Amino acid sequence: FVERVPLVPKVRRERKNLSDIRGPSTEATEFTEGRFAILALGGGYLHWGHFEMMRLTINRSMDPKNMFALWRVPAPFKPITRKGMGQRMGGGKGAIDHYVTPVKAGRLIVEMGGRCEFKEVQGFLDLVAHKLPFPAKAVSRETLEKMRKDQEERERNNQNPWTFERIATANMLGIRKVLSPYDLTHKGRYWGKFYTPERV
Amino acid sequence: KFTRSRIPDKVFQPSPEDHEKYGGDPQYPHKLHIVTRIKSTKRRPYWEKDIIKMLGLEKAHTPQVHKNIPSVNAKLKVVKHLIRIKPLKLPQGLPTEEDMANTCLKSNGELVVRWLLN
Amino acid sequence: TGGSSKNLGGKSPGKRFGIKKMEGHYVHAGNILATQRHFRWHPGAHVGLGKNKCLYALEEGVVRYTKEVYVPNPSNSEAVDLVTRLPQGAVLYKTFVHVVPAKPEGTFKLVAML
RNA sequence: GCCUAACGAGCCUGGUGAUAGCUGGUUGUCCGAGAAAGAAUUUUAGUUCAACCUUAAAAAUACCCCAAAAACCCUAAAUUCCAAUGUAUUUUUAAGAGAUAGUCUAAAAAGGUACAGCUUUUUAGAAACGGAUACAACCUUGACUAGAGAGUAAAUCUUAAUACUACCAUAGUAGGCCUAAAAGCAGCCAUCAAUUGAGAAAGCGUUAAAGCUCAACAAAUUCACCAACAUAAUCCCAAAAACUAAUA
RNA sequence: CUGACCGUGCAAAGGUAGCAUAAUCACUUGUUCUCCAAAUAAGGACUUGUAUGAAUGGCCACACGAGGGUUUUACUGUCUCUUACUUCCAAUCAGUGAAAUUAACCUUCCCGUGAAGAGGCGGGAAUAAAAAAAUAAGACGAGAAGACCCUAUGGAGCUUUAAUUA
RNA sequence: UCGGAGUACAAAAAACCCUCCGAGUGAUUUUAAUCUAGACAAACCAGUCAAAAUAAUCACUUAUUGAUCCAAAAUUUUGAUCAACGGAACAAGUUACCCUAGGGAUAACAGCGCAAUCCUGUUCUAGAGUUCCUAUCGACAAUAGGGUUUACGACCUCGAUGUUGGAUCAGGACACCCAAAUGGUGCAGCCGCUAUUAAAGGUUCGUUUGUUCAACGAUUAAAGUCCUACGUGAUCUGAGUUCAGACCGGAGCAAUCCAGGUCGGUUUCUAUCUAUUAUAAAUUUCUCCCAGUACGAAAGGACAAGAGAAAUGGGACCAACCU
Ligand SMILES: [Mg+2]
Ligand SMILES: [Mg+2]
Ligand SMILES: [Mg+2]
Ligand SMILES: [Mg+2]
Ligand SMILES: [Mg+2]
Ligand SMILES: [Mg+2]
Ligand SMILES: [Mg+2]
Ligand SMILES: [Mg+2]
Ligand SMILES: [Mg+2]
Ligand SMILES: [Mg+2]
Ligand SMILES: [Mg+2]
Ligand SMILES: [Mg+2]
Ligand SMILES: [Mg+2]
Ligand SMILES: [Mg+2]
Ligand SMILES: [Mg+2]
Ligand SMILES: [Mg+2]
Ligand SMILES: [Mg+2]
Ligand SMILES: [Mg+2]
Ligand SMILES: [Mg+2]
Ligand SMILES: [Mg+2]
Ligand SMILES: [Mg+2]
Ligand SMILES: [Mg+2]
Ligand SMILES: [Mg+2]
Ligand SMILES: [Mg+2]
Ligand SMILES: [Mg+2]
Ligand SMILES: [Mg+2]
Ligand SMILES: [Mg+2]
Ligand SMILES: [Mg+2]
Ligand SMILES: [Mg+2]
Ligand SMILES: [Mg+2]
Ligand SMILES: [Mg+2]
Ligand SMILES: [Mg+2]
Ligand SMILES: [Mg+2]
Ligand SMILES: [Mg+2]
Ligand SMILES: [Mg+2]
Ligand SMILES: [Mg+2]
Ligand SMILES: [Mg+2]
Ligand SMILES: [Mg+2]
Ligand SMILES: [Mg+2]
Ligand SMILES: [Mg+2]
Ligand SMILES: [Mg+2]
Ligand SMILES: [Mg+2]
Ligand SMILES: [Mg+2]
Ligand SMILES: [Mg+2]
Ligand SMILES: [Mg+2]
Ligand SMILES: [Mg+2]
Ligand SMILES: [Mg+2]
Ligand SMILES: [Mg+2]
Ligand SMILES: [Mg+2]
Ligand SMILES: [Mg+2]
Ligand SMILES: [Mg+2]
Ligand SMILES: [Mg+2]
Ligand SMILES: [Mg+2]
Ligand SMILES: [Mg+2]
Ligand SMILES: [Mg+2]
Ligand SMILES: [Mg+2]
Ligand SMILES: [Mg+2]
Ligand SMILES: [Mg+2]
Ligand SMILES: [Mg+2]
Ligand SMILES: [Mg+2]
Ligand SMILES: [Mg+2]
Ligand SMILES: [Mg+2]
Ligand SMILES: [Mg+2]
Ligand SMILES: [Mg+2]
Repeated sequence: FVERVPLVPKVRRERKNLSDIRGPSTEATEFTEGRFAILALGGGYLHWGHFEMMRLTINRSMDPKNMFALWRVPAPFKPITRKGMGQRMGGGKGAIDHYVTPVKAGRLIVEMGGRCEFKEVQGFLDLVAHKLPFPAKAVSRETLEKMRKDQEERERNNQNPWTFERIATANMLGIRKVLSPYDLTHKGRYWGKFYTPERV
Repeated sequence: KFTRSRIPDKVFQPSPEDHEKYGGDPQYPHKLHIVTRIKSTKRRPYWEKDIIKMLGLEKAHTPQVHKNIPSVNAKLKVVKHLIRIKPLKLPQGLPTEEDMANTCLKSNGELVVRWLLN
Repeated sequence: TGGSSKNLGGKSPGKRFGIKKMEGHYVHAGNILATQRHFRWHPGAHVGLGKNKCLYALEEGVVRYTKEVYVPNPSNSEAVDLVTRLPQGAVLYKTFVHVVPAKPEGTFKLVAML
């Protein structure tokens, strides 16, 4: 059970970094113990109500003898602020309404190990995936590695001489004037919070 | 913010087939550039406008000649997306005094020293 | 609606701390080299230290920057202990500024031949 | 209230060209060069300084700028600083003002509702008589005067979405355990062993039975599977179009 | 359940006689009865009004209000739901003859756009030319340099413990 | 006003009624001096280091501070919550009795933007539904839309875009309240409850409130939800808000004041321009039957077909009646 509010509640309202939802993920990219997971195909903010859903659902859906689950995501640490209704702009920052975990595209939310075949987990994982803020998928190691090998196969099979990398890095057509500084790294595959898998 | 950017060296390392493709001679690099300005300096940052004032590229579609030394090459690199660059060729060799009046520059990027006899 | 924001006095001008002269700059005796609130750069050869931790040039010369070994004054205790607890292989390094004298010290002129 | 068709203080003539950091106006032609907000301020509808700039003058280097160099835990785009080099610009001296109530577009962030044709800074751009029909900010281009000449630039608007099929079903045994009953199929345990082939059972079903199908042979043929998303108020919004060859 | 009583605190005294949901902050269309087929109205009661209340007067009552409210009788074109007819205007003929207003107008409709509501722009529609009579949807119609709001180191009147004081 | 962090990641600079911590001085001893190169910083004023030549420290240490003039002082110097902190030698309330200059540089109305709130859908099945997820619903959640609400922005208008509710006349949407065809039912029939398709036509009269809303009486086949400058004031009405008078609570010492009640209170236009100034070719009830039959154990009880009557809405017309 994850706790609605942190045990040591943050006293000081923090600026909201959009940057921590933005682009590829570093942490929690690889499996540890389990065969299965729910993979995040966009960035997004996970608050308490979601944890509730994934928890009750995935607990009641699984055979406790043959299966076990694990959190790959922390319990929510980031304060979110509101102002009351009917507030004029200004006067200060508001007060703390919420707690959320930032989630970057390419991270595993839940890790399910067990002696089941991927068909079961995929059966009921697709529900919890379908119900998350970002677009999300139900995957295993074989699936993941397959789609990644395909993902670089596309980049070596690409028939048109022009890829986003080549242009953005060579600053051709002064394109760097329209692009962001984070655009060199994302290579134009991520845009804002969204992620496009077909972008080479 | 917006910035002066950079070009990483890999860009400027030519592949073997680029010689065959642009018809450059693999053994000997070429002496002079003919640089024409294709695009406008408006809507572009001030430092590019500067580079184009130094190169003498002031008005579009007029050719200029420049040395292939690294110093000029640097500036060209900064504005490389506004310009057209072609190697200058001298089939008849270098122009002498007598030929000064008869010089002509063809769109091949080719200088002809003896032009329109009689 | 009460709009009180409880925070006060964020506002100060900046102090323009930073490096005044750059490596290979010519300098006259008395120029301030850099000015910092904590030691970022320490004074090296021919660079004097002001009570506010300013670095000024003592000679006429060329300013040079350097990474050198740091051996704290045995009178200053904190630094002595910091030096003490290090593992036996490691030495401390810091950045220093220097002036490299240009003018020769003097000249011998022939005043009178008696 | 009323004091001669306007009384919170009469009317007239003086002071009186009262005084308006506030509106409103400011008259011939043609050429040069040309500006966007850092400070203080009963200041934020205003002034006065700096910076940019204009008009004269004196000079010497100015932008660009490779190594080298600028912090300590983690820390991107990038700055600062300098020869060579490409160019002609820059600094000082003497005079001057206006301006100091900005908009949007890209980028980095804040605040707000990861809302505004929203507000607040920092770095860039712009304000075509050509395109985006229309158009302030996006894109192509920078500029004069004549031609009943030419070459080009940005650009005209295209992109898609489907089916599920046989045939068949006995065995210990309603396995134990519980339980009103508990019979695969309320839950715990076991997962065994006949047949050639049929799970001590995946569905529904029954009070419990009973009964329907799935998995197993037998007969065949095989081709797939990753499916989709209601509407607004005067009256739809060029007309049309599969095709004579386009780096037009 | 309440509190005649009880304790302690503070005051210069601790709101009484009345009257009361009121021409009495709010709750609030308080509660209930009478009044009507039905009433947030009216009247009568209850009533802490926590912000009534006794010469800044409190309470009843004649007689009087072009004061405010409510019921009834009666009366009727107020209205169901309009009608007929006369007179002034009215329209045609003859005299005389003003007013605000007005960049120029050769002065359409739709849907988009746009300083964000178009007769003028864009894409479409429609379309001989002029009179007279009507109706008021538009011309952000006409009248008054908005009496609201805010801002001038603009005014004025009023009041006092504003500051200077004859 | 003054200083440390962040915002502002690596030279400097850098905003907010941005996020967070501090200072308007203590504690000592060692009394921390003159005079002059070169500098940082800087609109200015103020701020900073400092060689040579003569003979302060700790408290994150950085902030601990006020300019002229005028006063007092002695030999030379001290004087401020001048804290609105670049400092006026010393001045408060009110104004709905108000006045002028201006501003759409800035509010209230309306429009526009956005869609937090509000409003229609779908996607997911835990659950309700005795058993049964989806007849009727449905927590935690996903994704689209609509633009009427309360807000939020301040973009057009302050040399006027006159603002609530009615009256009259309505144009439009469909997210159907009736009428018309149908699917599903936990539908026997009668009622129902849900869903799909359909905008030619309808969508009442009263008592109390200024009231839209709401309650309540009586009915209807129904007595829709909305938009149109919360339609419509050069057509009408001002009860209400919203000026001047006045009371009553209250707040102020007062003047005056309270999106608190109460009584009272001027509604102006002769139409220049655009627009516009009559074709028709029905809609709905309720009866009468059927048949008290089909349907159900009975109690209750149909449509479809076919004859009648009305009513409303179009178009007319006076023999009678009534004016
Ligand atoms: Mg999702
Ligand atoms: Mg700071
Ligand atoms: Mg500052
Ligand atoms: Mg008079
Ligand atoms: Mg004057
Ligand atoms: Mg002052
Ligand atoms: Mg002013
Ligand atoms: Mg240089
Ligand atoms: Mg402004
Ligand atoms: Mg100004
Ligand atoms: Mg837009
Ligand atoms: Mg700029
Ligand atoms: Mg055009
Ligand atoms: Mg030209
Ligand atoms: Mg059996
Ligand atoms: Mg077997
Ligand atoms: Mg009493
Ligand atoms: Mg009251
Ligand atoms: Mg009292
Ligand atoms: Mg008295
Ligand atoms: Mg009294
Ligand atoms: Mg009497
Ligand atoms: Mg009288
Ligand atoms: Mg009377
Ligand atoms: Mg006449
Ligand atoms: Mg016309
Ligand atoms: Mg628009
Ligand atoms: Mg329009
Ligand atoms: Mg007439
Ligand atoms: Mg009209
Ligand atoms: Mg007009
Ligand atoms: Mg109007
Ligand atoms: Mg005005
Ligand atoms: Mg004033
Ligand atoms: Mg004044
Ligand atoms: Mg010394
Ligand atoms: Mg003093
Ligand atoms: Mg001040
Ligand atoms: Mg000040
Ligand atoms: Mg200052
Ligand atoms: Mg009054
Ligand atoms: Mg006025
Ligand atoms: Mg405005
Ligand atoms: Mg209006
Ligand atoms: Mg508004
Ligand atoms: Mg408007
Ligand atoms: Mg929306
Ligand atoms: Mg909003
Ligand atoms: Mg603004
Ligand atoms: Mg106005
Ligand atoms: Mg006007
Ligand atoms: Mg209508
Ligand atoms: Mg429908
Ligand atoms: Mg209708
Ligand atoms: Mg209205
Ligand atoms: Mg009205
Ligand atoms: Mg009107
Ligand atoms: Mg009173
Ligand atoms: Mg009267
Ligand atoms: Mg009144
Ligand atoms: Mg009128
Ligand atoms: Mg007419
Ligand atoms: Mg008329
Ligand atoms: Mg009729």
